[PDB]
Amino acid sequence: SYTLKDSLSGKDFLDAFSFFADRDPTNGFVHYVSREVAEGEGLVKVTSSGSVYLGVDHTNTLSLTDIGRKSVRLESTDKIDHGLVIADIKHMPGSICGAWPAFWTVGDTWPDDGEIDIIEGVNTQSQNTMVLHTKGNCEITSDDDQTGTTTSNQCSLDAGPAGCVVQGTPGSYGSSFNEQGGGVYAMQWTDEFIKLWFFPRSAIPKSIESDSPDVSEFGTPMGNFKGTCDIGKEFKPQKLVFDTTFCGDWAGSVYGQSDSCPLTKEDSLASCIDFVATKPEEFKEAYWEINYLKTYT
Repeated sequence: SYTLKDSLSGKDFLDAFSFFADRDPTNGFVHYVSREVAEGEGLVKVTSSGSVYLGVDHTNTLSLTDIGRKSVRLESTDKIDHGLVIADIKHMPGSICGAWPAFWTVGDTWPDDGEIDIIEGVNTQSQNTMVLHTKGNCEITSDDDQTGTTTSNQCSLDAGPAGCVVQGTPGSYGSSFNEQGGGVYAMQWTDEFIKLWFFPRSAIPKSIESDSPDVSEFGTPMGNFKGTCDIGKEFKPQKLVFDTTFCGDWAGSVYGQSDSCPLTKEDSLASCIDFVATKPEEFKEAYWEINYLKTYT
């Protein structure tokens, strides 16, 4: 079994992350700001229930040639290397045109060392998309010990840009996740596999609640990244990252397709920027509320 490594909530949680404040690597219409700026403008706070709020500017109307809408990107100071990660999340950014939230892991370079995307989606998406990108040839083949649905089975960067993608079940992302009070996302990382689970609020395994996790009671993973390579050996120690960007590489390119998002400008990216710049009130729900983050070895 597993020993508790870090237990992070409230101010201690915030103190355990650095705030990335440079131009978005994913080219989003976002203005990532430092912690003191975020706290001053209400983007970051500890709530009265003890959770951590990470939100965006939902007040100001912006120029189309502004850097972007203000947000934050937190990267853990300490790295994780195998073991368990348990994130109890009350709220994540909603199913909102332009939005691109992510809970993910990254090494010292990006994107070419690969990454583990635990929670990720764009625009008005309603179900989570779990994604791995690996350096090595890795085909995931465990679609029959997994509740999610594999939509792309090759993880390697060399094989293509999509990576290996598993779609989560209803209620696992965005507005649907929020209205049921979120839940817990869990990752188990071993040499052979990375397994991801989502446990809806009021349906969280008791061993997680007791800080003595028994993976046997987790049941079937939602995403089972296991197959033709030792998946977990594809990654060096990783930083954990929470962010919300806007538009950019993914959200901006698919904006307006089957998502009810309005096309107002010369292409989808420009239309995305128009929405994000001119509709600040639509982003009131584009926030994370994180109860805790616990890691185990």
